Amino acid sequence: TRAGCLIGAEHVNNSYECDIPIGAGICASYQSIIAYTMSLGAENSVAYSNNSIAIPTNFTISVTTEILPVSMTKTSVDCTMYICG
Amino acid sequence: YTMSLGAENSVAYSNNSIAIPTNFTISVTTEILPVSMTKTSVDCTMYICGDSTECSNLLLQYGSFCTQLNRALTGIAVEQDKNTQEVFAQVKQIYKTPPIKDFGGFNFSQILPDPSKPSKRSPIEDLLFNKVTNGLTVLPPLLTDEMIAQYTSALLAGTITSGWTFGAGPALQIPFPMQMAYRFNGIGVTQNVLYENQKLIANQFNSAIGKIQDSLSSTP
Amino acid sequence: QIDRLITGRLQSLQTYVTQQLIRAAEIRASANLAATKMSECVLGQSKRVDFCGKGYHLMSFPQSAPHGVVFLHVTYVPAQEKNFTTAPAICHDGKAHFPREGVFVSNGTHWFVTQRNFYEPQIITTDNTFVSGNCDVVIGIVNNTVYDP
Amino acid sequence: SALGKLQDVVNQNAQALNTLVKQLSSNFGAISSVLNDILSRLDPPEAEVQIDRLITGRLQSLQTYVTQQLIRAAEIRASANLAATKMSECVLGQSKRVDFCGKGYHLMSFPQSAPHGVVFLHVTYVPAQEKNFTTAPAICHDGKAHFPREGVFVSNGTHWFVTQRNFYEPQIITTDNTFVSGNCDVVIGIVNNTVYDP
Amino acid sequence: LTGTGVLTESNKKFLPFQQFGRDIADTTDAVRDPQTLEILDITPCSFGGV
Ligand SMILES: *[C@@H]1O[C@H](CO)[C@@H](O[C@@H]2O[C@H](CO)[C@@H](O)[C@H](O)[C@H]2NC(C)=O)[C@H](O)[C@H]1NC(C)=O
Ligand SMILES: *[C@@H]1O[C@H](CO)[C@@H](O[C@@H]2O[C@H](CO)[C@@H](O)[C@H](O)[C@H]2NC(C)=O)[C@H](O)[C@H]1NC(C)=O
Ligand SMILES: *[C@@H]1O[C@H](CO)[C@@H](O[C@@H]2O[C@H](CO)[C@@H](O)[C@H](O)[C@H]2NC(C)=O)[C@H](O)[C@H]1NC(C)=O
Ligand SMILES: *[C@@H]1O[C@H](CO)[C@@H](O[C@@H]2O[C@H](CO)[C@@H](O)[C@H](O)[C@H]2NC(C)=O)[C@H](O)[C@H]1NC(C)=O
Ligand SMILES: *[C@@H]1O[C@H](CO)[C@@H](O[C@@H]2O[C@H](CO)[C@@H](O)[C@H](O)[C@H]2NC(C)=O)[C@H](O)[C@H]1NC(C)=O
Ligand SMILES: *[C@@H]1O[C@H](CO)[C@@H](O[C@@H]2O[C@H](CO)[C@@H](O)[C@H](O)[C@H]2NC(C)=O)[C@H](O)[C@H]1NC(C)=O
Ligand SMILES: *[C@@H]1O[C@H](CO)[C@@H](O[C@@H]2O[C@H](CO)[C@@H](O)[C@H](O)[C@H]2NC(C)=O)[C@H](O)[C@H]1NC(C)=O
Ligand SMILES: *[C@@H]1O[C@H](CO)[C@@H](O[C@@H]2O[C@H](CO)[C@@H](O)[C@H](O)[C@H]2NC(C)=O)[C@H](O)[C@H]1NC(C)=O
Ligand SMILES: *[C@@H]1O[C@H](CO)[C@@H](O[C@@H]2O[C@H](CO)[C@@H](O)[C@H](O)[C@H]2NC(C)=O)[C@H](O)[C@H]1NC(C)=O
Ligand SMILES: *[C@@H]1O[C@H](CO)[C@@H](O)[C@H](O)[C@H]1NC(C)=O
Ligand SMILES: *[C@@H]1O[C@H](CO)[C@@H](O)[C@H](O)[C@H]1NC(C)=O
Ligand SMILES: *[C@@H]1O[C@H](CO)[C@@H](O)[C@H](O)[C@H]1NC(C)=O
Repeated sequence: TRAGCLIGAEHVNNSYECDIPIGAGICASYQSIIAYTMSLGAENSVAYSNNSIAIPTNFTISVTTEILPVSMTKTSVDCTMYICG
Repeated sequence: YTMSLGAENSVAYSNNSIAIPTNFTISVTTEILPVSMTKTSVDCTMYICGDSTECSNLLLQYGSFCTQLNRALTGIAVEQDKNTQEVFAQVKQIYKTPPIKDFGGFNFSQILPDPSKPSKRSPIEDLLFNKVTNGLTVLPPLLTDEMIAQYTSALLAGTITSGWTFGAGPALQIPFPMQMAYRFNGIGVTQNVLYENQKLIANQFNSAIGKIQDSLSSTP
Repeated sequence: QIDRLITGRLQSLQTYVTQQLIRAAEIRASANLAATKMSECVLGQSKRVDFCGKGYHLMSFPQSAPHGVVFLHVTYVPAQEKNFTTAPAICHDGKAHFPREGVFVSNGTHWFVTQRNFYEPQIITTDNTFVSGNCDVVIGIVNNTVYDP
Repeated sequence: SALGKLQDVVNQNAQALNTLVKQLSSNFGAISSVLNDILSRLDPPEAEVQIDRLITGRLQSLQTYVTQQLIRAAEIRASANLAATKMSECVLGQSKRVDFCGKGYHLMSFPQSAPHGVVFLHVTYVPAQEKNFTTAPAICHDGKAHFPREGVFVSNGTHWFVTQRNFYEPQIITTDNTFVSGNCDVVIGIVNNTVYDP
Repeated sequence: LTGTGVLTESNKKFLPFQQFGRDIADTTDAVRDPQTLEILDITPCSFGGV
């Protein structure tokens, strides 16, 4: 690889999502350990033309989670007691 | 000298007069934002001591300082890849433009990828890449420049062929002079103004894109 | 002597790692800003002033850069403005008429209604105006006819 | 691994505390890492030197710990300012900002308390089951160009309708949902269709 | 001048008064052999992270 030499992983020609990052587009996964070039996303060719539009006929009410940290543990260290007791 | 903030512009205010625009300029501006740094890793033991075993034996008296430095650098290195992942990988569908570039007079050749170049970059992106010039290791970024260019190509194809619909769900195709009219209505200007003056807006947009390329090529 | 060299090099390495952490925090803040601009200027049209360029934001285009991103903000800038005489409301038949979406303008002799960001004069009708109250309340109301289709 | 962001902060703080406790076991070049052993073994002229080595090692460790604690405090403060912005704009209102309050067109949001954190349940509207239609920018009728007030002209193959943009609801093209601007000679791609007048 | 490295042939033509060679980072990367006046590049011994 461009990151270096990888020993113990079988290089495959298929592209999957990145499980364990190696670097320079190389990722590793377990299925034995395989190494591959990652696949960014599913290909999708938009049917563009100058007089056609796509209009939705239905909808999905989708609820998603977003986790955000707010605070940490309030830690205090007695400097004199830590250094000297 | 004493500097001057700006030129004086006394606005002609009165209680019954208004100023209404009769024309418009399609203006394209550049904004450059850094995303990641060079991922550097330092072998602390080799940096302090090299191959001297007595130095490492004396360095073991100081404890796990080297482990903390390596872990902090590892956290920075994975934070750069997380930053690139959050910036560029906002779509899971790789969109392509149609082979026929009939967008109602709008030209995107300076921002779409060039098929003649092996790096698959746009001319603007190629100019941007041309304008940027002991225990130490440099880890390569997880996303290569080809895949970052592929992500930007997918984003450009989505925003050209599908509007803002691909960012909120499935990519719904729409003609570009209609997409533009929708954007005009988003800023409070009627669709008719866009439709009647579509040739002038396309010419202004192409001229502004060319001025962007000229200004990037002419400013160090 | 090796202990002196060790503590000097360790102090140098701690200084380097500390300033690298500070620069990493700054770059993370800049990258969060860049991801926000990617979401709000490229994947949609933003109403936020000067967030996606100078002027009324139309669209934006992303471009890759070495360790960075370049946003081409395509915006709408008004130009060639013209003076007009304006009024808050039109008094007609003892009723006050207010524009539904535009603004009342006058070129000197005749009164029209136009959209706010572009001069497009139209005849003041009952389709683009609405009625609220009489003419005795609004300060600066003027007398003009309101054509009924 | 759903709650990995809070657990990462908890693990980093616990690991920093464990490293700070572990640094007391190092002698930093002195004869011992225990202060009582030095004070019971040596005269004060050389115990001063040994205690000085222990003091400078432990002080360097404590200053390092306080340095990454301040850096992590800045990061957590930035995350908390972001969380307060999401609480103000997604929960207390409806946000027009794309992907700020979930994927899709944001409808509303719910806050949930979490150990040292917040979880936003973003309820969003996703379009689905899209269908092709043949579209035109304007309708030519009686020598006049008609444009939709809020919707879009669509055609299923034989008949022309106007619909709202985010949901298929075809309606008859009338004068009540269209407005007239100019003739048919200027707009590129204008098509001929009748406009019903109520 | 002592060290550890791989000593390869060098294309750097020294002036006759010069003995060692340094890069930007003040590391000895070129040297002259004292027995036979020839120039040798000193590549550092291969190392990397595991
Ligand atoms: C709208 O019409 C276009 C073209 O008629 C459809 O696009 C084709 O879809 C099929 C089905 O997957 C593909 O095999 C073709 O390659 C597509 N053509 C192009 C040019 O992209 C599209 O699927 C239609 N939309 C809907 C919702 O049915
Ligand atoms: C829009 O999508 C919904 C799914 O969310 C459809 O509702 C389903 O309809 C089928 C058949 O009518 C039922 O068997 C399912 O039980 C329904 N699901 C739910 C959750 O109620 C709905 O029919 C779709 N409408 C259109 C016009 O396509
Ligand atoms: C609208 O009218 C005002 C007032 O007549 C104009 O303001 C004057 O502009 C000239 C030319 O720059 C100045 O010399 C005067 O000092 C201005 N007067 C005031 C009171 O500001 C204004 O230029 C007109 N706008 C347009 C677009 O014609
Ligand atoms: C609005 O401004 C544009 C310029 O942005 C004007 O277009 C110019 O018109 C003149 C004469 O009609 C031509 O000589 C130029 O070549 C045009 N420029 C471009 C870029 O096309 C336009 O005429 C203005 N419209 C109004 C009503 O003032
Ligand atoms: C879109 O823009 C490109 C670039 O401005 C145009 O390509 C130019 O075409 C002319 C004549 O065809 C050549 O003399 C130039 O050398 C071309 N420039 C480049 C950079 O290739 C292109 O014609 C425009 N229109 C379309 C439909 O692509
Ligand atoms: C204000 O605008 C109106 C409408 O454009 C002008 O009225 C027209 O003026 C022309 C020129 O004399 C006449 O040929 C038309 O018959 C008028 N139309 C109507 C309906 O009366 C008016 O002259 C403008 N006023 C100023 C001061 O510019
Ligand atoms: C606008 O119209 C109103 C109503 O016709 C005018 O109000 C009248 O003004 C005259 C003269 O001052 C009075 O004698 C009437 O009693 C008023 N009638 C009412 C109902 O108030 C008003 O003067 C007009 N304004 C302008 C500027 O023409
Ligand atoms: C497009 O939609 C219109 C409206 O539903 C269709 O017109 C109706 O079609 C049905 C089916 O035969 C007839 O029974 C109705 O009488 C029609 N209504 C009118 C007002 O003519 C039309 O058939 C659809 N076209 C296509 C190609 O699907
Ligand atoms: C839409 O209707 C207009 C108006 O009838 C058509 O324009 C006419 O076209 C014929 C032949 O092309 C000419 O002889 C007339 O002089 C035109 N009249 C006008 C006012 O322009 C137009 O062709 C129609 N378009 C379609 C697609 O049916
Ligand atoms: C506007 O100002 C003029 C004097 O400058 C005054 O006569 C007129 O009544 C004012 N109109 C309003 C609505 O304040
Ligand atoms: C759309 O493209 C076709 C050719 O593919 C052309 O005949 C037609 O005029 C175009 N319509 C518009 C509105 O550009
Ligand atoms: C050392 O001896 C070798 C062979 O005897 C000779 O080639 C070389 O030039 C000598 N070096 C000097 C500095 O005399």
